[PDB]
Amino acid sequence: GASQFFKDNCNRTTASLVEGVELTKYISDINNNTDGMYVVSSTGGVWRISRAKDYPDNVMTAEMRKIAMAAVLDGMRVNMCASPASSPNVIWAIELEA
Amino acid sequence: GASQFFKDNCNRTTASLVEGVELTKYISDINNNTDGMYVVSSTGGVWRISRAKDYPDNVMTAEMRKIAMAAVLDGMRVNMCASPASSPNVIWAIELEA
Amino acid sequence: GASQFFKDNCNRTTASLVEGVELTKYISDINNNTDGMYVVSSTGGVWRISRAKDYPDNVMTAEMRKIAMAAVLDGMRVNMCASPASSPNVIWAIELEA
Amino acid sequence: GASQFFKDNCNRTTASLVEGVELTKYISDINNNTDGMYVVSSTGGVWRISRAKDYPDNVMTAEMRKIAMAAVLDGMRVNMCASPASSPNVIWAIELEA
Amino acid sequence: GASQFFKDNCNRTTASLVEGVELTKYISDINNNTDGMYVVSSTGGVWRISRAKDYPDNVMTAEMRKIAMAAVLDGMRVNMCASPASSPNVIWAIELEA
Repeated sequence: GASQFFKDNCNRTTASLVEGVELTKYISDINNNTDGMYVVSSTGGVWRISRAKDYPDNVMTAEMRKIAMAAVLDGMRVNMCASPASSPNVIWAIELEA
Repeated sequence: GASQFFKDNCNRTTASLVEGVELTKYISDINNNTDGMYVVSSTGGVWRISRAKDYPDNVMTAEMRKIAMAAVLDGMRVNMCASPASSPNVIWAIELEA
Repeated sequence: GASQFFKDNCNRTTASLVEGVELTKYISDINNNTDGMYVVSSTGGVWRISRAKDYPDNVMTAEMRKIAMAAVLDGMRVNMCASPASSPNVIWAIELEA
Repeated sequence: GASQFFKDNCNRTTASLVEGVELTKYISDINNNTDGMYVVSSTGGVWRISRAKDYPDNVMTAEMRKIAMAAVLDGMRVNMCASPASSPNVIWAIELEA
Repeated sequence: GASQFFKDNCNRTTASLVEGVELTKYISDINNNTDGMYVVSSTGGVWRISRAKDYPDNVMTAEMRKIAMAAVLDGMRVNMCASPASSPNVIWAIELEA
């Protein structure tokens, strides 16, 4: 389950906590309309991973992609802090769990 | 099978979807006529991976190479959205499947 | 157990030595108040990973993250040199143990 | 076996094709006279991996290193297209085979 | 053992050849007095990994880190060519063995 730290951090924002997601697809797309990085869960939930050109968010977003692709490759769960009502929702924080 | 999101995204473009591809070779080549990154499937299909110098497609294209390489290393399938306008066809989107 | 080398170095600073930590969560966050990379241990300690934009510490901090994330993926223990001056405590050196 | 694509591409050059090579050493060296990345095979052949500062061969040469290390780490074979104009011969293209 | 090539490149003794090393600790440290990347062997030896800001040695020193990291994670042996001019000795070349 999300650490208490990760829960509390997400609770102080308007984004929503999503716990124990199994991500099963990892997507890179450069098509004009859908240019971005996305993940899909075992039940078809789709999320876009945040991106940032500059330091220091270019580091946190690169680490978001690493977390996302390790979850897909290794079958580990993630907890997410992201939009609740859209599709795709965007990820603003992500927790990889062992 | 490709996620619904990935198929919808490819359907908005001039490219074609290829599903459940087993990639068995990953190539890097700096020869004058043959400069690029490529993948080869179990069936003999050949695709060129897109590249991009600048933000933000420098991000997506780096992840396309990670996805390609992981598919070869781990034996995971990929779904591609690939343009027939060149030869090898150029990957415009790729989905790694757990 | 921490190397003597690693202990002695941390003893040159105001930080404390934390040994044999099992990290089980790896977090990337870009929300405004909690922008950063973090780890959580099996007993619920939380640390922030240092960051740096420029050479040479851009290298050292990129490896701290690699270390932290391999620890979470693979269950290896880490030793930390972590300052207790802030919450969460900031990692200033880390040692991955095979 | 090398893909027909990889083989045709190498045949367009003055370089030589070397197929099914087992790499057993991956070397980084910054000594004055041998400054470079090299690989050694099971039969004692040695090759120097290409490098490039500028886009887009900075991408291709990075992926060549990733391929050579993965080969060493995971015992996968490679096919190389290597120029005998210097010694160690230089890798102008490399194909990782699953 | 070390490849003949790696041996011959270290030789001349201005530097020290260390063969068959098992690395069991990998260290990142940003404290100013001891800022660097280091490794610790099973016998308790400690080395500093070289660093470099500019091309092309920024590539080799990045690969030295990867090799050091892989040795610790995976238990692979390395051979080193290190300078006895300082303590810890500085790795000027490293060979990862399959």
